[PDB]
Amino acid sequence: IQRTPKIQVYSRHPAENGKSNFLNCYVSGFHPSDIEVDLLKNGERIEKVEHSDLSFSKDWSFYLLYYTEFTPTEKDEYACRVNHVTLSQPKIVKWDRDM
Amino acid sequence: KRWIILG
Amino acid sequence: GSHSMRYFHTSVSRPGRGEPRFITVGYVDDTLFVRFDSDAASPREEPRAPWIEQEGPEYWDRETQICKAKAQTDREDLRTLLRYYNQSEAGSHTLQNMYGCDVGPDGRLLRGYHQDAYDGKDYIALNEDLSSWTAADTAAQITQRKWEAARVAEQLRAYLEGECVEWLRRYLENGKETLQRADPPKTHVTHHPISDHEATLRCWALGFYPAEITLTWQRDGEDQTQDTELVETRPAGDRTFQKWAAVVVPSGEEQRYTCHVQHEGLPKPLTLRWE
Repeated sequence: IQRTPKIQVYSRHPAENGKSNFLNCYVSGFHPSDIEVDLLKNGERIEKVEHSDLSFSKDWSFYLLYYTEFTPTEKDEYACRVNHVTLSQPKIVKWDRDM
Repeated sequence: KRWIILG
Repeated sequence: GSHSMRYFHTSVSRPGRGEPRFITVGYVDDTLFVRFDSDAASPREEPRAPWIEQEGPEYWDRETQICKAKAQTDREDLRTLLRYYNQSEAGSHTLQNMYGCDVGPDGRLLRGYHQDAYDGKDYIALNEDLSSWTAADTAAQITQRKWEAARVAEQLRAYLEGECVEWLRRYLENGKETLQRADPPKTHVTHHPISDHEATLRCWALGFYPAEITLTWQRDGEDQTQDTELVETRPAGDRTFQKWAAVVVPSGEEQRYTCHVQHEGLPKPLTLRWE
């Protein structure tokens, strides 16, 4: 069986402009393992992104967290781009600092 | 610590 | 309270491009503490929690050897499962193993676990008696009969009642300042107008450990579990987790709705309103 990832884009701390924070994209509940996750600042991918090691949930679905240090500003638009085998086209989830 | 099957 | 120690392992064949990718992690409750990736230069188990860096070179040496040996056995098992199901060597397949133990407040074992999955579905699982196997299909029954010939359940039970509980209590003592503190959740209620007659109430639970949390919305004391968007608990980049629950209400009747948050780290269940 194959499962499509649930994607969440969020900050580690409450967002306030001009402060250094962490931008995270949590991909959970997918199968098989190989996923492609990029972080985007105004459409361009962030080059210094880390990710946790691949573990899985109790239904055997995998979860990963891609994170990088950023500094939210009022104009800068952030997003997460996830490609999976179950996906018609690379999905793009925008970061909502209220979410 | 980890476990390892026999073999 | 009760505490967990688990090891997860994942092996994925890479037809054409080379050896299977093997990646394993160890968790104490919801705190990751060991990792291993076969794609490293000289792959080696590394500490991911502060209280496990105390262990000596013989520890990390034995762990590194165990992980390399598990990678080898996983290649073996992948080939065998290929021939069990009459599958094509050109297709990629996944093997996932978990094992571990749950101990109680008295440090005594409540349950041991050992499960194996092929291509994301249950393959074979050690029953709770630590003496029998549940096999998902006839191929898993082949494996079950071969593992009953080899007393794999007996090895596993010797490990679970013995080394698992002992070393879990050891890890717990070593880092009790972190592993044994229940971080209560910072909770607040946010309001976001979506239209002139509607607005979202979002109930947050930032900053909490362990992950087990209960967020519920209630409209005049009646649960709105079907009209409440509830997102999965996510890591905050540290050992702390986050989670929120949203409900869309008519602008003017916010005080009909109440959030309710339950966490191990809270003395009493909390009830919140938008102010």
